[PDB]
Amino acid sequence: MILVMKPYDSLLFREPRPFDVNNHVARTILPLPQTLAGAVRSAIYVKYEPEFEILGHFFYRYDGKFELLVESPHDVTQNLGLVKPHRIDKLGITILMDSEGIKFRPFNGFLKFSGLIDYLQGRIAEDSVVERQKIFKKERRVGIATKEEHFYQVEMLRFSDDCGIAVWVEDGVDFDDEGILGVGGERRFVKFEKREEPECITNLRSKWKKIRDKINETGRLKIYLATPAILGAKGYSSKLDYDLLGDIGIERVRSVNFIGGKPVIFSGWDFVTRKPKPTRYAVPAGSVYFVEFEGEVKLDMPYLKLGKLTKLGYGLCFMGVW
RNA sequence: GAAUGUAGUAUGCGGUCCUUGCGGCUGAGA
Repeated sequence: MILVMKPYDSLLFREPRPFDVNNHVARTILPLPQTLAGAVRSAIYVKYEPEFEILGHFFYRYDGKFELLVESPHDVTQNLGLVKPHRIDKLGITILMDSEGIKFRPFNGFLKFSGLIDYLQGRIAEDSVVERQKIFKKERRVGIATKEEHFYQVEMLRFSDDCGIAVWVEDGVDFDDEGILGVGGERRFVKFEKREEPECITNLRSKWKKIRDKINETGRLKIYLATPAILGAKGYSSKLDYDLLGDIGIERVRSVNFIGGKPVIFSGWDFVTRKPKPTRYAVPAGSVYFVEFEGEVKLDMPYLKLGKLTKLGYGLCFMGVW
């Protein structure tokens, strides 16, 4: 069940840097899955790692047709060209290839679920991508408030009038449909709504077998991070543990190639102990893992949960071919 | 996660300079 959350006003999600009296400038980051997970936990508690699992969260735009927007993959150049890693046996090294030069800049933006059903194959259309400005803007409120120095700057997320945030929740765990809850930093709220699972999901769910068998026959698999994941075993590391892919039935891995941005540093407030939660590092959303697996994948779903805190919404990954 | 105040679009500036109410007409006809 999707959870549409249309913001009445702008939203600010606190970055880890403190802001009480000294660091008056308070920037914003993209909504971490923990914040939305806590908001949904409050919502279900009012209606009646949590016992229920949140698959993840994606942006959406409602202009006649209702479509969910997924973070732009790191596998797409700014010229809408895919990047594929091919290995050079002569030099013994593997490089990422865009067929137009060894250097490229990832395309910042989004990718609709129609894009997802076509991007997993290995091609991307033009209409499948949306720029960042079409969804949200960085609205910075200034001079909000012996108070001569209390004037502090705040940057918020100014979503477009037809754009909001949708949270993906597994079937069941039903609760209140229409209502309002607070999300973010400085006290703001959204007008959330409960909507049946979109036809895009079933479009990608039904066509999962084709991509799955293509991956199985070609011996190549790509894993796309829809939401950030904490893949460390003891600490926090970006290296993909080979046992992690052993759950889906990978007998052996030949080579693993991963491209991603700077890690996201975050923490939380432990309401039970009234102390901040341990700091964590997660691989940024939109990163893709290129693996050369031996064997086959027996996963019945086109997605899997990787890492810890997967119930919140972390580690939403899609299996794709390259 | 919670947690303005003070402030005159004012200061100075001449609707002035150059232009003939002129031109033509019998207080006359028997």
